Amino acid sequence: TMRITKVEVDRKKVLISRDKNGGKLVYENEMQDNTEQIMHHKKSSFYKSVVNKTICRPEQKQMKKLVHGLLQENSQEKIKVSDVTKLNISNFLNHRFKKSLYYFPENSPDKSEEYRIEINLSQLLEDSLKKQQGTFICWESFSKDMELYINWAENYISSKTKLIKKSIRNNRIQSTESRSGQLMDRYMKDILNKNKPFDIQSVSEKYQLEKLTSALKATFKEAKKNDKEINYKLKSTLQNHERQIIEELKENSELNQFNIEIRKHLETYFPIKKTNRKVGDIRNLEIGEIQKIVNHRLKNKIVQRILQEGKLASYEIESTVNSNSLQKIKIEEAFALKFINACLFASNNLRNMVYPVCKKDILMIGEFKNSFKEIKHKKFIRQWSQFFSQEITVDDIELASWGLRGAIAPIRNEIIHLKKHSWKKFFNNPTFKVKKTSEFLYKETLFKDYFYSELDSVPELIINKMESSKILDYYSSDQLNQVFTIPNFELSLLTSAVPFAPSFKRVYLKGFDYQNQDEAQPDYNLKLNIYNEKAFNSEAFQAQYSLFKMVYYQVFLPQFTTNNDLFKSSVDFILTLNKERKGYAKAFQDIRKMNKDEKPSEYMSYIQSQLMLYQKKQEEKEKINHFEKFINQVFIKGFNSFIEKNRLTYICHPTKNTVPENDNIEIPFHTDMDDSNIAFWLMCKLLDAKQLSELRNEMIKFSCSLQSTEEISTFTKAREVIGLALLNGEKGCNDWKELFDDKEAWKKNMSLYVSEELLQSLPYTQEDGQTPVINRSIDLVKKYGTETILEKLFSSSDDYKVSAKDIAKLHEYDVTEKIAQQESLHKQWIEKPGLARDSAWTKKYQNVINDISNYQWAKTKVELTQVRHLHQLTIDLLSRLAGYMSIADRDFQFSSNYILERKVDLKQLRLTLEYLELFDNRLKEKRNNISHFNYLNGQLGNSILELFDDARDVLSYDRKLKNAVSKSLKEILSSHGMEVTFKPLYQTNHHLKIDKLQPKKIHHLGEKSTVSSNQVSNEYCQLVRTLLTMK
Amino acid sequence: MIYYIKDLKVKGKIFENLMNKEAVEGLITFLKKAEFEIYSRENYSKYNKWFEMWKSPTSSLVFWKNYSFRCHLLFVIEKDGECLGIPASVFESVLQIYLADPFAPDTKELFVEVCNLYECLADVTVVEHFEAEESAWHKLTHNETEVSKRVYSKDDDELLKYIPEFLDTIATNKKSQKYNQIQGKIQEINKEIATLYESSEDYIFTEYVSNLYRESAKLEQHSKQILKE
RNA sequence: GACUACCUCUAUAUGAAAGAGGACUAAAACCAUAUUUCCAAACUCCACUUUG
Repeated sequence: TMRITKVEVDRKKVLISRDKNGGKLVYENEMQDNTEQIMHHKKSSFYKSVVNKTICRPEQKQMKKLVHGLLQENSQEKIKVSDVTKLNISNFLNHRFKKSLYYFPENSPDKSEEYRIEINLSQLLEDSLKKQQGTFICWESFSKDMELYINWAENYISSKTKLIKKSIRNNRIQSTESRSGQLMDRYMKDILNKNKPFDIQSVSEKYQLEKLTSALKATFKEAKKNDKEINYKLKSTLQNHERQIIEELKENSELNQFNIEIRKHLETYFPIKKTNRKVGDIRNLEIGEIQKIVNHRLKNKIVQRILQEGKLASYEIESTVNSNSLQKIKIEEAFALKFINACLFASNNLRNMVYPVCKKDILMIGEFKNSFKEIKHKKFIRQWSQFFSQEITVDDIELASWGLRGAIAPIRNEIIHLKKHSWKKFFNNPTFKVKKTSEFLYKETLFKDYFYSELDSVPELIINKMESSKILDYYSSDQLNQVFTIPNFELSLLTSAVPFAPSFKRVYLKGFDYQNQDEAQPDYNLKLNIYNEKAFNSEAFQAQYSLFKMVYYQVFLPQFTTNNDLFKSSVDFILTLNKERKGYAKAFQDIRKMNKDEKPSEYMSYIQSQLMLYQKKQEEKEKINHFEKFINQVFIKGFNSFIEKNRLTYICHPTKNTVPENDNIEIPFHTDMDDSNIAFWLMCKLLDAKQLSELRNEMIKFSCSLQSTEEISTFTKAREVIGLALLNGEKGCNDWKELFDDKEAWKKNMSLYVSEELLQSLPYTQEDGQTPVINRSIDLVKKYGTETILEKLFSSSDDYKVSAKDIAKLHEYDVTEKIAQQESLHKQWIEKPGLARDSAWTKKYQNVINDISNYQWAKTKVELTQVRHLHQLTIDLLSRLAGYMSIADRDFQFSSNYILERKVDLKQLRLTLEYLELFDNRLKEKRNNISHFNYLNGQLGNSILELFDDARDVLSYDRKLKNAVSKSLKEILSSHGMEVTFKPLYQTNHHLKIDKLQPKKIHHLGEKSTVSSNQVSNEYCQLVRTLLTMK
Repeated sequence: MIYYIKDLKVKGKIFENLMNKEAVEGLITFLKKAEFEIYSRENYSKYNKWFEMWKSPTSSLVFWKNYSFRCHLLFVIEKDGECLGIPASVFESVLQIYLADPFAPDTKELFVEVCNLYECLADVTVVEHFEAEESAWHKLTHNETEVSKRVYSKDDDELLKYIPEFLDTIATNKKSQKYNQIQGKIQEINKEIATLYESSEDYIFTEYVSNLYRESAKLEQHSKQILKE
């Protein structure tokens, strides 16, 4: 009934297999029509649905088993004849019942007085129990008088199971045989021929919509109206109107389609199946506006019709489009979209090196020459030392800037074109052209020495990374040789060859949750021993958390993800730990066990596919994602078995030493990367660490869906180039005078953020005198864009900068003690939960929790960390904006090339596009400065919130993409710990304007509590809303 | 009790910050002075009868949390028998009870959020455990105190007849003997702790104060047992 | 319902098309972050939100 699909039927799952010739219900890996016998076994749940469909909502438990045994034979048991008689039957019956129900049989032809059947269930049930004279009702006798009801339910099941079965078989792809499919096809051909498909004013006169929408208002404005009921009787009035116009709903097919759109508008704004939550507006259902909207959401189905088979013409599968290959197009466009948005951010950095004022495509060949002409030469050398660790000369800046744009352009031009890709010959790029044309190789170019000074420094980046986290200080030199000298494991730049592999902080934090447990119930013991501490404000813990982080990423993940035996032995532990205890409620019940000679990438490709097929069903009902905690426990148990089978279990005991060990840590390392990866590396050096990590995650999802045995070797070679660029990441300069030319140019710049006599202090000078120290978030902003934007932000008010009370706030208390107390008090609350109801105790706890939050906003403000938070927040808004404008870029090639399939030919292409009111030159202007990151280059023009208003004038093309733009702004800001509210759109002339911005709350100490804290601060929220609204 | 209800818009007036004993009791007295008329023809003699025992001072309200699939059942027990009950959706529709902000990120629906209001209105709540399809126990409780019992063989009809017997035993224990003596010891301990804090605000951190809380908790636990007796 | 989606099929036009479907289409979720929120376990089928 509810779920035809995604349901076990013969201990086998059910899928639907769509085809251009029809629909098909199929099991899991089969291809047969099983739509007859799946639908026949799905019939003991139609009986269970009808019993709910005849009973009232405060369900009397014994009227619910009379009915269920009158239909099913096995379901029927025994009940006292007197007990049903004592109760009043009318009160427990459904609303359709309690009066006379009339129905016609399915088989009966036409409607006649004789054919209609009358049933008074309350009267009928009363007379049958009157004839029942026994301690318990006798099934043959009672059922026989119930025959007029049993014939109703059989008819109800057989007719509803026949409409569902017809709905599945007709659900074909790009249909032209259905009503509403032929109609859409008819309107689509009256637009390519530039005509008018429909007239709203003439179809609204046949519909008599003046007779509606005044009876809709006469119900809404009716006296004694109830907001709990008004949507249900606005439904009845609409249905009553159709009943009167029914003679030409069956014979017009556009007066029928006009009815479905006004049926659908009525339950988005006056909903009936949606948890009401709000009163509808009488603005919503008035003549003139209700036919403004129907014109707008019937043109939307024509535009979704055009691009859905412009997609079927780009990929040459317009006759053999299967359910599987639409699912295959969905994967390869997830990787192509992800790979475009990293070529646009690297094109942004190549903009800033060469000419920061250009607002066009610099990766165009000719327009790069006009951008190369105007280069501030002193800035390019200082910028080159940040992206690359090497120093460039004056004579080499003619040829290194053509070597960079020749690394983005041949890759970015192949990906954008919506056609068949060859992923070999996508990552070679031997040459690059230099016009003034002379094609230079990359092998004989200056860039080659940026590899063997780079691939050969991998064993010292590991050693110098360890010193930064103080791993060497808390561990002896003989205790790090046995973590790189293990057989087979050998410090790979690869991270994981399996999709949906967790991160380390998800593994370490949740692995702490399974080891340290209350030990008072039927324990779910995973036999864990290393997830020991969580004290992030210590430094002995911060050494072991960082040593566990790189044992796991650089050694454990590459081996564990490719050993069939290692992965299976951890999957087989988690399955037999779950389904070996008493009861039926067991979560990992319906997921299969890993086969032998099965690669771990083929098992987790199954776990990926089950996680995404069951996402709609897990959100209908409030169900947790049991696949997410399955992937946890396999990797939590997997990293514990690694660290104990090998003797590396001392990592749990740091034990800071005093004796200085001047010993060497030799690690082995080998890599077979030849000098053909020397153009994809140049793109990865222009990306930020967050961008590199998330493109590597999408590259492994796509690589675990390809079939050829090479061209996966292409991806796992490009995936190692990513990991060689994450090793460098955030080096930065160490000499002071290589980022500033004077002591006064430093002091001029750093006084945009503290602006006082506080620069001659201990956090801002080195240790003594007047030698400056450099801030790691003040050149992180100079490296990327955002440097002329964050200067505009902090120059607005003088309270944003560091003042004299902020440093004086860092000497008020000890701070470490506050955290020590906040921990002791919290621990106590677990053993004595009645401390929450002790006002004096909760008043103290809250005070101690405030002293932490005020100190840490003071700690971050003093070190200018909050400048890095603003830069990260700014990047995630402009790139999500750029991800929408490349979806509109795809739709332009799916609608334009369909017109060309039907300036000689370019004249007839664009003149169609202004008749549909598609992509303009005013929208291609708005689609360019979003996708080319032109907010960053200083001069504002429009704010950030006026770019999200530009994004939904470009994407008003369809409402699926138009409605989701503003839902994504609220989710990006909620990730950074804030809220946003947005004053209504009909009052602010359809613009986004901030109603309220507040820090997210954390809600300590229980569930019905008032002790809470802000996730950021009130001073940061003020800083954030002046970045959004800033021209 | 725990006084914690979400902002509620009732019959055009918004009640906010309902996290104290004074703002909850200002909302309950608004609900009984709130006028109404009931519209139904089948249930005129039933629903208007339910809002009369409840309005009367000598009446006990029973919540019975998740009675059916999506249905709560408010029961009013009169002083001499007479247990009637309506669905809680009828109660919300007659008194026009909503949420003030239904779209805040820290809220759920009215089927989840109204349980905080109903555990401040009622005296007894009932929550069936349904151990593997069939029932197991009923788990009675008091809302002023937190004395929780666990009916084992009682049916829905049988259970209502037991709630007046459940209320009588708890009230008699509180009135005299052990409750009077046990309550006094807890009050003396609280005063000592309160005074201890006053000398120094840092007394809570000290182990001696922490040890004192353990004694108070033990006394409270012992006190509930006297009520169950 | 911009937030608080969208599309496809379905006609005894009503106990209702108030039905099913969607990795098929989007958004999320997943991913190398700077720290306070105790935690673990919790199979499947079926109702459908109304003073009627």
